[PDB]
Amino acid sequence: GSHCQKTSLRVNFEDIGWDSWIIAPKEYEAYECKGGCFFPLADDVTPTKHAIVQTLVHLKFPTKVGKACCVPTKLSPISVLYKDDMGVPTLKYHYEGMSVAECGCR
Ligand SMILES: [Cl-]
Ligand SMILES: [Cl-]
Ligand SMILES: [Cl-]
Ligand code: NA
Ligand code: NA
Ligand code: NA
Repeated sequence: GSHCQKTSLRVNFEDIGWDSWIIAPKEYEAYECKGGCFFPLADDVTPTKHAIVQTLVHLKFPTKVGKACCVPTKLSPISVLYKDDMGVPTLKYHYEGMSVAECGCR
């Protein structure tokens, strides 16, 4: 198998230096897109025509052209509790772009 898909990735905000302004949560599930893009290319990675063309060119010239990439293609928000300019804990209900919703080959 080993095709491109969504897998678990728990991110700790202190590990990445963001606990300076994110009070809560301490960690969250961000997910990660793992695996490769290579033929045969499954339906669920929704391959673009350019990703297909690039994969073919990469097979013919592996050292000159790169492969198609397994990336997040749709993201979801989370809620974070942050300290505002006044230092008061404030809720950001939909903090966009924080968690993978779908993966794909691009
Ligand atoms: Cl396309
Ligand atoms: Cl919001
Ligand atoms: Cl946002
Ligand atoms: Na982490
Ligand atoms: Na080559
Ligand atoms: Na809601």
